[PDB]
Amino acid sequence: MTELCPVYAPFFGAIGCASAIIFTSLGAAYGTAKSGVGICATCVLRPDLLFKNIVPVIMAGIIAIYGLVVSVLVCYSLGQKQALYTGFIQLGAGLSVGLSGLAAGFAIGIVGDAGVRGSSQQPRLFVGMILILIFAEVLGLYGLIVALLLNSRATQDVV
Amino acid sequence: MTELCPVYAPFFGAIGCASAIIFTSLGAAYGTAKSGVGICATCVLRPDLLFKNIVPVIMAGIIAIYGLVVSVLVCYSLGQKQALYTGFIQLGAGLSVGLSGLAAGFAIGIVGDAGVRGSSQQPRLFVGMILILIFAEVLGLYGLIVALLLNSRATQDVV
Amino acid sequence: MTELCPVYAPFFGAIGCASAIIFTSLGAAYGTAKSGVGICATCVLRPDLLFKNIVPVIMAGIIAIYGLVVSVLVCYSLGQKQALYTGFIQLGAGLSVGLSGLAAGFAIGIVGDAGVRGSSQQPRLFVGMILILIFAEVLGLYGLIVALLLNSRATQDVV
Amino acid sequence: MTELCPVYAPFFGAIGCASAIIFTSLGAAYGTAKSGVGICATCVLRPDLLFKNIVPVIMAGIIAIYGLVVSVLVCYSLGQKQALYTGFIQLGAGLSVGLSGLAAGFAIGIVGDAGVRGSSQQPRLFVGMILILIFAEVLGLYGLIVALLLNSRATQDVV
Amino acid sequence: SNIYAPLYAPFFGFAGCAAAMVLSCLGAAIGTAKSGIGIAGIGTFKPELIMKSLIPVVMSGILAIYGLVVAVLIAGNLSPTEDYTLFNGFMHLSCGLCVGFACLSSGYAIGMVGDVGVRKYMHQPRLFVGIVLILIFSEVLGLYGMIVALILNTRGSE
Amino acid sequence: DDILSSIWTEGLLMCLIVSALLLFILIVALSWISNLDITYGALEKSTNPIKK
Amino acid sequence: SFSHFLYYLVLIVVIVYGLYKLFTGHGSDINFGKFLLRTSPYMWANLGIALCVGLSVVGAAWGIFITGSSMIGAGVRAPRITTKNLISIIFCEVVAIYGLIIAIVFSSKLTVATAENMYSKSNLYTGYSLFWAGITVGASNLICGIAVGITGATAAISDAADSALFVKILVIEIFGSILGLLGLIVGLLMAGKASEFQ
Amino acid sequence: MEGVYFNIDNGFIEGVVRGYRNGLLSNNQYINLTQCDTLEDLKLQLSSTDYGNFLSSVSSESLTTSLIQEYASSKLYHEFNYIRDQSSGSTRKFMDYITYGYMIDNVALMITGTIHDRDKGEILQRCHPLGWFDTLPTLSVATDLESLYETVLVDTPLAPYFKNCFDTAEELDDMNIEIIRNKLYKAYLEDFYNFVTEEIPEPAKECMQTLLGFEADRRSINIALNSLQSSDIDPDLKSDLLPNIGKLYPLATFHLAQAQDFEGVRAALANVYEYRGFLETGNLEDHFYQLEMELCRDAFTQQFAISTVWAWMKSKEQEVRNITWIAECIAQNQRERINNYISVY
Ligand SMILES: CCCCCCCC/C=C/CCCCCCCC(=O)OC[C@H](COP(=O)(O)OCCN)OC(=O)CCCCCCC/C=C/CCCCCCCC
Repeated sequence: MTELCPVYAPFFGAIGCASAIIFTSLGAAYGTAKSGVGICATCVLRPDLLFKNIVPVIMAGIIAIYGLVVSVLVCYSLGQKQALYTGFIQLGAGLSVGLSGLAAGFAIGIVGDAGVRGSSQQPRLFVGMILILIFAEVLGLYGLIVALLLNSRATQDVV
Repeated sequence: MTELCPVYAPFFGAIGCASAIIFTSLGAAYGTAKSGVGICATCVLRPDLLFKNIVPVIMAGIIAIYGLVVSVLVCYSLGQKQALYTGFIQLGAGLSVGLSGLAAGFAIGIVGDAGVRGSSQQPRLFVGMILILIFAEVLGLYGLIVALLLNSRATQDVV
Repeated sequence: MTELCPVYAPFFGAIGCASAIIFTSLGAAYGTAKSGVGICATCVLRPDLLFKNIVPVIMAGIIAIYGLVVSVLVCYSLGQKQALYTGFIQLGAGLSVGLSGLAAGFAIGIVGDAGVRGSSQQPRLFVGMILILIFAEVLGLYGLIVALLLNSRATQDVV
Repeated sequence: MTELCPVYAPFFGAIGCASAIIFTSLGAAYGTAKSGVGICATCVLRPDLLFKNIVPVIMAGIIAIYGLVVSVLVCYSLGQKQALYTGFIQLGAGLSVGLSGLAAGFAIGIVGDAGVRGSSQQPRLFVGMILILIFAEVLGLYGLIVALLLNSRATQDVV
Repeated sequence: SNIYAPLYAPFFGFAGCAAAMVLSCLGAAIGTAKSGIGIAGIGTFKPELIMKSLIPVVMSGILAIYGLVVAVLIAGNLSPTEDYTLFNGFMHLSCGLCVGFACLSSGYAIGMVGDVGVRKYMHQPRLFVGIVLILIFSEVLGLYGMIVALILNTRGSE
Repeated sequence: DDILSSIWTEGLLMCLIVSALLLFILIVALSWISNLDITYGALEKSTNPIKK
Repeated sequence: SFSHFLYYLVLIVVIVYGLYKLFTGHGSDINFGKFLLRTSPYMWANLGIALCVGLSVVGAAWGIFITGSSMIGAGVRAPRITTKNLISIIFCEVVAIYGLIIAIVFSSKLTVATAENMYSKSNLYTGYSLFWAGITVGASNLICGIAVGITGATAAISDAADSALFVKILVIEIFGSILGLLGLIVGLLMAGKASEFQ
Repeated sequence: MEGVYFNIDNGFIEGVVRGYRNGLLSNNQYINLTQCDTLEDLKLQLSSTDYGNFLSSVSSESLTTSLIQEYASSKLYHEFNYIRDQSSGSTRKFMDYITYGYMIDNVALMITGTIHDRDKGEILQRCHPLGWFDTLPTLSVATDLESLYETVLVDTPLAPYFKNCFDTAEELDDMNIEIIRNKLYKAYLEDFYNFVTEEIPEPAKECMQTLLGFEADRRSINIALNSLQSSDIDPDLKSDLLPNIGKLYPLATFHLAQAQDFEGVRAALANVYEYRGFLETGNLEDHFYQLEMELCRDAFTQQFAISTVWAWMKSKEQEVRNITWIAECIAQNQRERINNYISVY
């Protein structure tokens, strides 16, 4: 309708809101299935380690709560008549948290699968996995921080 | 006839309605096909466990309802004359519940095939398969939430 | 510039000049490579046959000479102001000698490696290997007869 | 601004100056490497033939010097105001030496890695491996001769 | 204003400044990664031979110093007030592709040779100089790419 | 007549390269997921009268 | 195959389309110059900030499972290494921090511009720069992360063999880390003279 | 390249297997066993090794050089099945092919027993446990091969490998069975060569082509020398027993099949340097074992390669063979050849 407020402008918000839960869900599924199969293999002979080895399955569930938090904040900045400045902000936020959580998720699966198998054979090797696995859950966070910095600038001084 | 409301605006809405039931049924189907092979291998020897390992087949089906709900709702938003904005909201809703539910079905399929088998050699493992499947079911619930908050904003404050 | 003689016409010629020497050098290289690998094996135990077995390498090398004399005759017919007719032909001259010699190069290497390993077991096979290579070397000559006729027609009765 | 001399004409010359360094280096890197592996394997048994089997690597460095000559020599011919004819001809000069020197590499690498392994066993094969390499090194020299003729014409009778 | 200086020409200058790092670092990465596999592999048999066999990793590092230089010089000739002609941007694009693919080529040869040599050096210690000589031919390939990329820079401006 | 095109407007092109981008990511993520394979040995019951 | 067939069926449509327009006297219709001018410089600037912190996290997460999956296997017999070999997980995480420092610097340059002065010399300059600088930092830290994981999966296996060898392989693991620090520098030099959108 | 995608599936495997090699004994550790006096002193010393308490359940008189070979081997087999369990995909195929060569041996071993009318229990104890399949003891039923094939061996993965074997006689004896056993390895070592070339990627591809080429060359040499015991065998028959993948193929497998005597064999192996001097001097079987270790020692110089599973087994098998040699010499008090042990680590 205007040079600064076209009608295709919300397309980048809606696609950004969607891609934040799509990319973070995929990650938390790769890391739940992969991890989840080690738990179903060690606890045939060592059932006493079951509740202690669900920790990888937790870390990936947090990756999904981040992508839900960004979809909820960019959704309430949408409108039929919004600027094109605002739309690309809404995009980069979803592309940041999504692409970051997808990657973190896959690492949680590969490392968590190996830890549960090893710690059954070496009980001193549990704490070593809990360390390595926090540096993956924090990469989904570093994508969340970028999404939050950008969203602040969304409707600031817009006209 | 109007710049805000073109003739090609329903094109995105109908794809969004189709896409929500399509990508949840692919995930709901992987989950039954994959975890249905495991059940049929274990219960030739021990069919006393037959009405106890249908749970991955239940949960794969609960995904396919998350899409039927969303598809019905956007179908009642469609119209010959509507804003292009309303068409984008509808597409974002269907993809999110869909591609996030496809992700939930891959996880349920793997963990249910590995879990029913391992539970045939260790009954204490059943209780852990149930947890690992709730963290995967919840990945689809999040996509429904994002879908219904988007649809809520689809027809309000639109000209 | 002109309707018959536009500015972009030398492009197809400059690419028709390189295509002759590019695609012959690739074929002449698939020849020396494979035939070289066969030679360097047989002449471990029978060095006396080394000089006889360099014949496939010479045949592959004459291929690349065909793509040189064509590329030279094309250089001296280029111009800032030439017709498309002169520029299209120069492309068809280069693809013909280029992609024919590529084909003679793969035949020679595959035959030259077979008969040279087998001629150390039987000397009578040598005149038969040669007789098979003449057919494969004459393929590149047919592409040279077609190029040379074209180039002699590219500047004939032209505005 | 003239139709003969657009502002986008130096683009075609730049890609020719760059093509000559890109495809010779990848051809010299393939040959140097593989020749370098066949040398190392033999010299464990027989390290008194080390400074005599470094001849395949030298051949492949003469390939990369063929490509520096042309790039240097067309870059002195580049200009803000020049004609398309000068650009189409500089692209041909680079693709010729480039993709014909890439061919020599894939030959010098295959033959060197074989004749070096075979000369450790029979020393009479060292003068067969050098004939064949001469027939490979000659392929990149033909592409240099074509380039030097094209480059001569690029500024000849041009407005 | 000027037809010889459009306003999209900076697009092609930064494209070369990015191609000089992404492709030169990809060469250094391939040299260190593959060589270190060969150095650590023998390390369970001959630890003494490691502290002399870091020559392949320090040559791979020099490759990344070549692209730094070229990228610095390019960024120095970019500004939003200077009239940046389109000719100059096509040169800066080829300043970057040349040194990039040439250093990507050097890193592939240094890694393949450095791996096999170290694994075979433990058996034979008289092979050392020949390895080093072969690694010098693989390094000058990255020098040829920057002797070209410093001329293009000089002629693009003037 | 300084338009880019009537059909291939700049607004459509910006939206088709972004779709191309998000789809490129998706197609990769579904290649990693398909190659998942279950570790069946630690689930089956195997016993031998030779070793045991 | 199928996926490679499409790569060759795209190349064949781009060629037949280019020659349709050229032979007909319409080769000017395929104009990259207008596309660069008419497209919004906010698009280019918000891709770069996303592809910087995104491609940097891909690399970091990559090296963490090469280094992490070998340590855990090596740690069965030598459980003493998981805290000594921990330094390899630290140089792989830190390239993600570099991609987050950029996005702090570049986010400051995101400002609203008037509609008349949107497609100006300076605001186009500033979109082109934050795009290729983000590509630069992201694609370069992607490479430094995969490399340091390979280096640090070996240093886990060597340390389980013998404690002495761990120190000797760190030197390889330090030089690899330089690659990410150089990329950060080059990006800041690009966007040094870029000014916020007016 | 090598390490970019290997660790997704096989990173944990590679780490455990390279920890299993550090427990391989060194030359200094073989000496400490050599100067032992009894088996009760040989037990105390292996406690210092990675064998540990593999004999804690055992008393003084119960010790024998037979019971030590049993519990040192059984510790290799649990480790193998552990690794094969954690595997998936191509790595699970690769580790099933390794076991198809141990059941071929057990097919030939149950059948020869039936010809001599012995009990299955007395035979099963002599069977290797990695070559077990469900219907193995059912081969004690019949002597006709086509009977054994249809009823039992069709379901097996050995079914493709009996094509060239339907020439047996109505009655079945030792020299006929050995010919069957050698046709199987011919087909097994040719299927597991193409499998590696198609699916297994580099640099493990290059290393397993070599390690499988040595297994082929070693058989082609022994099969020829065993024929010298025989009266006469047609040449075209031996061609169906010798595989077609090693350095010997094609030139030397021709001149080996046509070898009437020991000198005619040396005429065939003289044109290959790798195998040039084995026949000339010393015990032949020791020369192969010393060349197997050297190739496996060189496989561990690599990284991100699944060939270390092959290399690891063959190394620890030879470790077990050295323990038993030292053990026999101690009890029998013969100490002339006690230093015969083969070690490269
Ligand atoms: C054959 C049908 C069956 C198969 C259907 C599958 C999907 C096929 C592809 C659908 C998208 C492409 C067709 C629609 C494009 C045309 C729409 C249109 O007219 O929009 C115009 C309008 C511009 O109008 P003006 O600037 O005024 O110019 C005048 C008009 N030319 O631009 C737009 O609205 C552009 C919108 C394009 C959106 C295309 C992409 C849709 C989303 C698909 C995503 C797929 C990838 C998966 C993403 C995963 C992560 C979330």
